[PDB]
Amino acid sequence: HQLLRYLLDKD
Amino acid sequence: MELTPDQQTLLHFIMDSYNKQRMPQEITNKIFSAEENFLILTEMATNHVQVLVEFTKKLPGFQTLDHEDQIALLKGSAVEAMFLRSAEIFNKKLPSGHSDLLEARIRNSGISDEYITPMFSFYKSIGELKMTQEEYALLTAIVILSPDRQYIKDREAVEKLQEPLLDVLQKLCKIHQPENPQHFACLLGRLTELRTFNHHHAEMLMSWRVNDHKFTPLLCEIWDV
Ligand SMILES: CC(C)(O)c1ccc(-c2cccc(N(C[C@]34CC[C@](c5noc(C(C)(C)F)n5)(CC3)CC4)C(=O)[C@H]3C[C@](O)(C(F)(F)F)C3)c2)cc1
Repeated sequence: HQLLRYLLDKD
Repeated sequence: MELTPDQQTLLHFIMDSYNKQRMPQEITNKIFSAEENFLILTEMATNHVQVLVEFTKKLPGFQTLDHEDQIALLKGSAVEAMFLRSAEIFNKKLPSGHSDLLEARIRNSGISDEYITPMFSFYKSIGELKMTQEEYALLTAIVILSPDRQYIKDREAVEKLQEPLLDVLQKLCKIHQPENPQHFACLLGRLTELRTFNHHHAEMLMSWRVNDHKFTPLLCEIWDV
């Protein structure tokens, strides 16, 4: 789940 | 009895997170042709999911959760958080004589009556409660921080985060509606109706892929389609 983690981890 | 200073900071934090997540006042008023309709719906849904992630991220204690549990909560609450946020707009941001136009427009499009009828029944049902924007923001955070979702390893950790939000909401219900002492019970009662949308949405999704409609990579990821 690439996009979802990106949205969760980004600053 | 009243909200303590800590509860007011917690409420104000959530409200700031909830307001920083807002869809256009251009897309709201404008809300078209037949094939362009299926494109607007795919943008609307993506926008809900983008706003839901941004909001969740900022919820107190969420970043302290196991990475897999965070994904499970997001995946498990997306539909319910989306129907709740649309109810907030439909009853509070948009007037009575405007919601009706949106109902007709969505019906005359592709989407099933099996999907539309419960959707607007929920909007009318939750609209009767005359909920404040603080009530919508807390109920959204409560829906997201549900310990009973599929794949939740640490359930008690999720319950620890949800409990203080339920406390603030219970106090806000008395302070704003002391005439109806059941206002809080009515809000929780509306979550049972909100949980049915998981089944309805899943049906709508199987019809979407066979009617050859496009899905964005984000929608595929959050709903496994
Ligand atoms: C025809 C026509 C002009 O195109 C139009 C007119 C009115 C509407 C309309 C009517 C009532 C509620 C809403 N919803 C709820 C849903 C409604 C459908 C929904 C969705 N369908 O397929 C998907 C996929 C499968 C792509 F994942 N998801 C899921 C929830 C996307 C958004 C909002 O969230 C809107 C109401 C809102 O508050 C605003 F309109 F006021 F902005 C935001 C939209 C739609 C289209």
